Amino acid sequence: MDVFLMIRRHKTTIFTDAKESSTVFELKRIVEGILKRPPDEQRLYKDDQLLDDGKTLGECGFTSQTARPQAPATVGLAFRADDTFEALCIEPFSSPPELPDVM
Amino acid sequence: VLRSVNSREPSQVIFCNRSPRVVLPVWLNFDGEPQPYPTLPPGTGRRIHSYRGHLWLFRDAGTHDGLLVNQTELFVPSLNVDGQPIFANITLPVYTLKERCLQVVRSLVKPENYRRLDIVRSLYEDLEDHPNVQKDLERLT
Amino acid sequence: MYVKLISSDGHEFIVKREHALTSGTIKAMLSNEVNFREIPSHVLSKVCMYFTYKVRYTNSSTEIPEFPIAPEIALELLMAANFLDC
Ligand SMILES: CC(C)N1CCN(Cc2ccccc2F)CC1
Repeated sequence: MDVFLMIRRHKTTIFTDAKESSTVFELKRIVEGILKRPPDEQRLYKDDQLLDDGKTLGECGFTSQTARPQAPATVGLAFRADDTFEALCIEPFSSPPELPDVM
Repeated sequence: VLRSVNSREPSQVIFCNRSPRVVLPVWLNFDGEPQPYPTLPPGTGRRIHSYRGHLWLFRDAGTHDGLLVNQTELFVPSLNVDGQPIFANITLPVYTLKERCLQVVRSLVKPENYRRLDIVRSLYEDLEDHPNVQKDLERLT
Repeated sequence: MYVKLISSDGHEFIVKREHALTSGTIKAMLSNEVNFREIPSHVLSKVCMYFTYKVRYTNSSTEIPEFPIAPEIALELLMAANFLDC
């Protein structure tokens, strides 16, 4: 089963998919292939919750119900500085203008 | 040109609406004139008595957006093999993102306010070019 | 293989090249990063979801879910989709 994710750190967002049975660590390898930071320098989050490398994405709450192509689930990403992990910061997207009256 | 053939050979059909839209089945009669049939609520089915070589297409009943039936544009009842009814599985197509946006905007703005929206003039005209079966029938033609 | 689409407000969206090629406009801009001076990130993020959605559900016989669009972003998404030819 494919789950569809936005991996997010700061002003970066990775759209990618993965198997529900794949592990948090295997997702870090995906991140490493893209952003060139090794798994030991990454922390992955769902909400405020740090994720265990050995857990599968399904056990971390990423399912066909919650991680859909048109509505992907968000994985927070935090990088390690110099043996110190940064705090998880995800910059929000911009806000739309207020709805026109005619809508 | 796009018309039902008057075969008079009955063909049992199931319309299943696997879409969130209210579906308007449309039979192309023997002159090619589209004839609306009773609408199917979302997710519902309906047994229909039709005929071999008859021509059907399906639209959202409220907006006339096109729908797919068995992943193509037109549904033609064929021979019932072992007397089993033929299924007409009605689904959303993958709309272009532009058309999907036009759908949402049209569904939120009554057409008398399209010009009161701050968009390029060409979008104003696109909003007004509502989907309609006659236009689609000339396209397929 | 991925590409980077950057929104008007500087958000960086990293999506599979094949997904980005849904947009003929993006295909020409790539022929790799692309900067969209006029597409803010709350629009460009939906465009990226659309690419995922389109690639997943094009040519699929499963029931296709509706692509959802909040009214608040409908207009900008319309203009972005119009520009992107997708
Ligand atoms: C000449 C006569 C026998 N026609 C009249 C038109 N009607 C077509 C039709 C009716 C009901 C459901 C599906 C159909 F396709 C029934 C067949």
